[PDB]
Amino acid sequence: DIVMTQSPSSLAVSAGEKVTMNCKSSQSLLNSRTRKNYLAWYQQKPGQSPKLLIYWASTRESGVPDRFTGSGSGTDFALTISSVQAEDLAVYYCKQSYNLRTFGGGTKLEIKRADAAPTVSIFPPSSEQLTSGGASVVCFLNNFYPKDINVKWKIDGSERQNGVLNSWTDQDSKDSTYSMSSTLTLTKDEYERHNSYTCEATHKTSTSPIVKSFNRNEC
Amino acid sequence: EVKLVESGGGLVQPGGSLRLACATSGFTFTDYYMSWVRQPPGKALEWLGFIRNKAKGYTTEYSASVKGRFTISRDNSQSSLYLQMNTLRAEDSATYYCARDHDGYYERFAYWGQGTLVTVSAAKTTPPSVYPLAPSMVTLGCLVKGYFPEPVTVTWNSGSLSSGVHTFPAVLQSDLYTLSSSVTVPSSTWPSETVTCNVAHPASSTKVDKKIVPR
Repeated sequence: DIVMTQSPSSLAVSAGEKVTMNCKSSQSLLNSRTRKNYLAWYQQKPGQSPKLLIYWASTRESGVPDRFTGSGSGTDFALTISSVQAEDLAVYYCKQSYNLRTFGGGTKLEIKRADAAPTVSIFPPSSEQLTSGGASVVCFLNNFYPKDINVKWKIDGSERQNGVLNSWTDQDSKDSTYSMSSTLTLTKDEYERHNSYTCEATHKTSTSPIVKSFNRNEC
Repeated sequence: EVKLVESGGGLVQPGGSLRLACATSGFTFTDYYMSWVRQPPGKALEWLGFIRNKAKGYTTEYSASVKGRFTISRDNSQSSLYLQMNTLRAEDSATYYCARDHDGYYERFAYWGQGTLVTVSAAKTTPPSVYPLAPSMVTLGCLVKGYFPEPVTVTWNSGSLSSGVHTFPAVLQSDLYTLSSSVTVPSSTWPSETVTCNVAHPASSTKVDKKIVPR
């Protein structure tokens, strides 16, 4: 089959700036009968189906913003977004339909913005889960940037490094921030061992951690 | 309105076959080629194959990756498309999409369904336990713990509370998924108004509601 390669595989770009991404084919995509290149660009926003942006290498589909331009011919192609907007967060795919079909591997567009510290909220295990026998302590870190963050759990003064799982939302298509859940899973036995639970976020905007806590005895 | 709806997915054990269907409407099905594409979780789109239109005698082609193992057919009487998948493996887990297609000249005739998730696993179906997370703005949540397979659909107030919601990607541990969903509302909203999370898990035919109450 025809092989398609895209570069770069990801990039971070700030709003208003230009992004170009490139696509190569293993063989010419130029149809000699119609004098079009059978190369298209698709945009796939997180959790959504892919949508056509550009066909015949350079023709925009109806309604596509004209910040999106494609060019190229034969075995080299490019898609440019002249001034990136927050809502352009997506994976962009090239696709040949000259002979069978092949997608490139995608270019994931992440939006760069200013560093932003999170809003932290903590939730002890609910009484309902405690009746079932288990105990998950949940911390939310809302609306921050960049994605990687130093989140720590402290239990009566000691760091708890096992049993923690972290998950992130897709970047917000409006403000380009992340949010993240931190879930500490404990047996009830071990939960009831200790008293002070703290979720601590150390973010690059400050050497002082952002802390939220509760005391079990106070519940 | 052109519409394409995939079905037949969900959880299947490794080793056998599965046949996905795609119901189409809103266009003359026999005039169009039809493709299937899949996307493993966190991976690129992968074209699987197509079946051509009536002018081209409904002939088929397949990607090199699945040729000889997956086949495609269509029921022109029901305007429906099928993907037969054989000798399934865990790594055939993906979202499978149906797409209206044509000659390359007519790329712009493309239209895609929303897809269906196929999970190839030996793990068994388990509904979630849903637990409230009660505390200018205030943040509430719902812990959705111990279910399989994906997906679940989490809503707040039946879907009528959608802004300020973060429903996190689920994490698999010991053959079970867990996720939480947060919602941040004005303090004027809650607790004066009710806030309820609703969690649907189609695999287990379960739909559960949990009101968030102070405590």
